[PDB]
Parts: sequence; structure tokens; C-alpha cells
Amino acid sequence: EQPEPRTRRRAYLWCKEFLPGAWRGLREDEFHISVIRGGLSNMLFQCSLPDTTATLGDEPRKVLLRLYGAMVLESVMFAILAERSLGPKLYGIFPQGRLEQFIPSRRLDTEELSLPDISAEIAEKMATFHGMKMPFNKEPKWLFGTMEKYLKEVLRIKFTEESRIKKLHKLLSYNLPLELENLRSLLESTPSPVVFCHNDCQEGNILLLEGRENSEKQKLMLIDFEYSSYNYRGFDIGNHFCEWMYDYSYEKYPFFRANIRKYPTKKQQLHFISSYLPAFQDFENLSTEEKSIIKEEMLLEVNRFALASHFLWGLWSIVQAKISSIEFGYMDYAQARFDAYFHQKRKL
Amino acid sequence: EQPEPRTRRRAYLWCKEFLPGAWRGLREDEFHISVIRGGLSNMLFQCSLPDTTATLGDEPRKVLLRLYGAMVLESVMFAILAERSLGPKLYGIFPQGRLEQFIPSRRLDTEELSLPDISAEIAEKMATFHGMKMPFNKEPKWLFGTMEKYLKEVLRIKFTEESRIKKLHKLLSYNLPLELENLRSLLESTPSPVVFCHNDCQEGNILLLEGRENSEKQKLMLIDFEYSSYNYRGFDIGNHFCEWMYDYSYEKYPFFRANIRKYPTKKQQLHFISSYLPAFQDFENLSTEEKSIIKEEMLLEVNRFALASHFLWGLWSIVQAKISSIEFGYMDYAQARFDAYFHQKRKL
Ligand SMILES: c1ccc(C[n+]2ccc(N3CCCC3)cc2)cc1
Ligand SMILES: c1ccc(C[n+]2ccc(N3CCCC3)cc2)cc1
Repeated sequence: EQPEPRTRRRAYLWCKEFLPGAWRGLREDEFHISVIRGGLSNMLFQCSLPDTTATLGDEPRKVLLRLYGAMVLESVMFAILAERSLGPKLYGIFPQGRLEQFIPSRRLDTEELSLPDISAEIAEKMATFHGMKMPFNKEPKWLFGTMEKYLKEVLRIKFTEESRIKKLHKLLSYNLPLELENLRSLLESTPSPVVFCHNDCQEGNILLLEGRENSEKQKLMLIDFEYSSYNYRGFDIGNHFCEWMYDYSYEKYPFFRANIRKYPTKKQQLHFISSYLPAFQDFENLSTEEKSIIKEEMLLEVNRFALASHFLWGLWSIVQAKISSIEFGYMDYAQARFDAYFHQKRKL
Repeated sequence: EQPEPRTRRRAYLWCKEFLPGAWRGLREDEFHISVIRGGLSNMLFQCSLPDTTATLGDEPRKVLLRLYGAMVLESVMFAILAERSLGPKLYGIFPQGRLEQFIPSRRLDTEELSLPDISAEIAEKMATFHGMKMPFNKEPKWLFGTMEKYLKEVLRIKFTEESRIKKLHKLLSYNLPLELENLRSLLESTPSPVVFCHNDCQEGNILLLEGRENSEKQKLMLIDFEYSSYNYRGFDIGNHFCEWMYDYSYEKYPFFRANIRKYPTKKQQLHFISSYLPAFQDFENLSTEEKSIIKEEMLLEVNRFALASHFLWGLWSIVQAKISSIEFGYMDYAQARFDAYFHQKRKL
């Protein structure tokens, strides 16, 4: 798929001006670009030298253009992860977007999250992410700060369309401000270390790296850290466990499938935190008693913070139903997160 | 010097929230802060743990707070230089400023720039800076782009003070638009490689590192990359040579000294580019003949680009005389840069 002419022009000039070697002397007529993801927001394009053009130096042959269609924090963070080889390289930054390394890969599918070696490697990559120093606010205000902002916005919302009006009345009927305070009191009493969290560790943000599919422990990269913050570790892991239940590749309305039965079993959760803990702290030398206590208390921690994954994404999704024009059943998704919230409360 | 109460409060909270280990549990009453530089713009403060407080990990004991009083590019650049150990570590970033490693040091004095070992190390540090890949526009539009912006602003300016009105009329009498085109024709005929330039390599932006004063080749750090861009190498070197003539530490009006005789001699220029060239490009393995040809070519290049240092800082200084409330003789400095411009033209 070719982009619109204005985009091809701007993309050609960004590549020509920001990228070194063969890019600097490239003509408009030699520029290869194709759409990876369309939309009004966060469009992706592959940009490439001709197969016949030789590289002068170490410049890449293809790059990813990301157009926007908080910017400071996200840009600094992307640049830092690039310097530490924990993200794609940053080739160019300008007001309208970035040029990034193109990483030959695909996203994981929902069903791949439960494969033991995939799950063990996500746990190791998340533990690594959790351990790094970032120049951002270390006070864990992100979680309840964000839920309070969305709740405020949710209580102001008026839909005009019938089906959206009825769905919102059902969600509002739960008394979301009271439920939020009950959730705060539970998590206030749930110790969880503050770490640098991805905050959106789903299959769509996990690369299966082409040519590494036979590697047991090094075939993945976590990407798209735009929601990242210092946050309770319990949130990041609980949120990941929730994502086992949601498949965003469903091609008919509401453009997701939810399956409560797909949440990881205690066995699958122990397999994940058993990879996470050695990678985060050594831990393997502790007594079996201490290891068991730590794991059991961590299962409780992540399953409780899983409630905040449901609550935050539920509220987020109601706001998107108002402000987003993306083809997605936001209100149905909100209801699915709240069904899972009350089911998880009953399970606990 | 102690800051204002409001500032002490905000500084305490930034350090407490952004810095790890002992900072996280620090009380207001344990907070040590003192002013390094006042002003309406770019205030600096030292912030410190008590001498009695032990560090829990590898957190710093003291840090520099920088308050502002372009932001994306400058923040990403600072973060990248920190990651590569070419600038101070970045401990925190927020809308009002940054935290930053405290580097025990002082600035060089103008007179130190001509010390052979100081000059050789500035040349090596600038060569290193010139060699690095940065995610910025590589098209060298910065130099004439900036001079055209300042010239446009200079031609709009009306002063209300009589002495400033007369000083501007003399500067305007040179026919700055014609002189800019004479400069364009000279520099368009002068090859100079495009490199990542500091653009402001003066003594005030060169740290003498405390405890390294006996190191021959590693006692300096270049700082304050706020004006950095891809630019003609000739500008960065020519600009540095011009800064041998200007002392900004003079305590009486106009708060600088200018001395045309302090420009580096051919010998001192060859000493600098003799350190620069091996550190930038390999060059070491060329014959004596090839080295001499390249050096003589480079003396031409850098002395011509020196004219653009005079012209750009001259125009900049007229604009600052309008908009800046810093106590400095901006119009006298402008006249000094234009005197040096016409003197350098006559010399060439
Ligand atoms: C642009 C943005 C989003 C989509 C579709 N989509 C995919 C995943 C979505 N979610 C993942 C996080 C919870 C909701 C929401 C919407 C398609 C294009
Ligand atoms: C702090 C801030 C400003 C000043 C004085 N000053 C110093 C240097 C200036 N220049 C920057 C390099 C060329 C002109 C301009 C003004 C002195 C101390």
C-alpha cells in the first residue's frame, strides 16, 4: 500500500535529510515507501533504498517512519532505550514524527503468550526493563492519578447514540467512584515495589525477531513504551496476565474477543514469576521456604493489581468511545474489562 | 547563597521524587541547597544529602538543578550525550528543568585557551564531538538559516535609548544584507565537511575537571550543547579561534574585553588542527606532504568560517540588546564582532 503524495514527499525529505550515506544523494523517484499501519494517528511506513543502490557506510537499507498525526518524556525515553540497545535505534526526530530502526519481525499472537519459553522470556525482558534507571518521577502516582483523571472524564460524558447511552448507564450503575475507593484501599494494603513499568505489555507490543525463532531465550523485544512510568510492579505483571484473555485481531465488531478461561492458571503464573524473580534479583540461593513465601505473596500482589488493569483499561475505553474515531467496540471492551474485574474480585 | 523559599520547596520535591536510594526517604529539614547561578533564565543550584546520610546504592550525593525560567531536541541530545559518557548524567527531567550530575570543576579562563596542552585537548574533544551520529537534520542549513533570521530581526529593530539608536545606525551603515551575500559567496566556495558542531566552544563551556589538573590530555569536558547542530566544521573551529579574543569575566561595563592581537598565530592554529585531524580522521598514516597540504587547506577553511562567527554573533548581539535583561554591553560587543569581521576580511 502506497501513502498519499503529501506523505511520500515529506517522508522522502525526512529520510534524505536525517539519514547518512546513500540516503543523502537519493532522488524522489528512487524512494521506496509503503504503509505498515494507516489511521489519523501513529501511522507507520517502511522506507527503503532501491535494491540496486549500494550503501556507502553503515547506514540502514530500510527504516520505520512513525508520524504522530509528554512528547519530551516519550522522546527522551525512546532515545535512552536506543542507546542501551533495549529498543530500536533512533535515526531521526522532528516535530511530526521519528525515523527508527526497522526490525524484521512480527507481533506475537494472543495464543503464543502461554507457550512456556515465550512466557519465560517475557518475564526476563520485563524483569530487565523493571531494573533500569530512567530520569522520570519515581513517586508511583501514575496508577491512581490516571484512573482518577479517566473517572472524572467518564462522569462528564454524554453520548447521543442509543446503544452507547445504554452501555454507559450499565457501567455507571456499578458506582465507579465507590469501586475506585474500594480498589485503592485493597492496593494501599498490597506491598509492590515501584519499578520502571512498560504498562502495556500485550502481544501487539512484543516482537518475535526474524531469524531467532529457534533461540530458546532471546527471540523477543518489548516495544511501544509510550505509556511507561514508575509504577507498582504488580500492575505490569497483572496487566500482562490480563492480556492472555484479550485478542485484538478479531475482524468483526467489536474487533476483540475476550475469554475469562484464558487467564493463566496458578501453574502458568508460577512459571512466569519463576523466570521473573531470578532475572530481577541471586534469588535462586534463598531457602525453598523463603522462595515459596516470596512467590505466593507475589501471586497475591499481581492478581490484586490485575484488578487495576481491568479498572484503568475499562475507564480508558469509555473515554475512547467518546473521543476516538478508530473502528473498535470501545464500550463492549469497557464492559468486558468490568466483567473480568468483578469475576477476579469473586476469585479473590 | 540560599534560594527563595518557593524554590527550596520545589527543589526538595524534585530531588525527593526523581532521585533514588536515600533521596526517596529524605525529609525537608535534611535538604541542602545553594545557588550556583541566579538570573531570570537558566538558574543553577547544588542539591546535597547530609554528610551524615549514607547512600543505599549508587545514587549521587549531590546534583545540579537547572531551571529554564527546541526543548525536545535539547533534552534528547542531553540524554544521548549522558548515555555515551560525553556529558553529565541525566537524573531527572520535568517541564521546569532537569537534575544532572554535579561535576566538580571550574570553567577555563580566556587566557588558558592558548596553553598548548589545553588547546590540543580542546581540538581532540571537538574532533570526538564532530564524529558522533545524532538523530538530527544533517543538511547544513543552520549557519545561513540563523544569520538570515537574526538579520531579519535586526532590520525590524527600533531602540528608544539615543546611544543604542546611534550604535545601530553605524552597524546598519555597513549594509548587512549585502555583506551577508558577500559572506555567502566566500563560504559557498570554501569546502568544509558537515559534522555535529557544538557552535559555542568558548572557555565558559569548557570544564577543567577537579582532580585531573595533572592529566596532559583528559582534564576537560565540553558542556552546554544548547546551540549544537549539524554545521560546517570550519564554523566550530573558526568560532573557537575567535573566542581567544573575547573575555566575558570583565567586572566593569561593558562586561567583556576584546583583543584582536589574541587571535591564534599560524603556529597556534597549526598546533590545534594537528591535534584535531588525527582525532577526527587514518590522517596519521598520510605522508608529511599530504598532511601539510590538508593543514594549509584547513587554515584557509577555518579562517574564512571565522568571518561567519563574527557576523552571526554580531547580529545575535544586536537582537539581545533589545530583548535581554542580562547586564552586558550587547551593542559594544556587536561593534567588536563587526570590527573583527572587517579586520579579518582585510587580513585575508
Ligand atoms: C489504531 C489503534 C487501535 C486499533 C485497534 N485496537 C487494538 C488494540 C486495542 N486495545 C489494546 C489495549 C487495550 C485496547 C484497541 C484498539 C487499530 C488502529
Ligand atoms: C552569565 C550570562 C551572560 C553573561 C555575559 N555574556 C557572556 C557571553 C556572551 N556570549 C556568548 C558567546 C558569544 C557571546 C554573552 C553574554 C555573563 C554571565
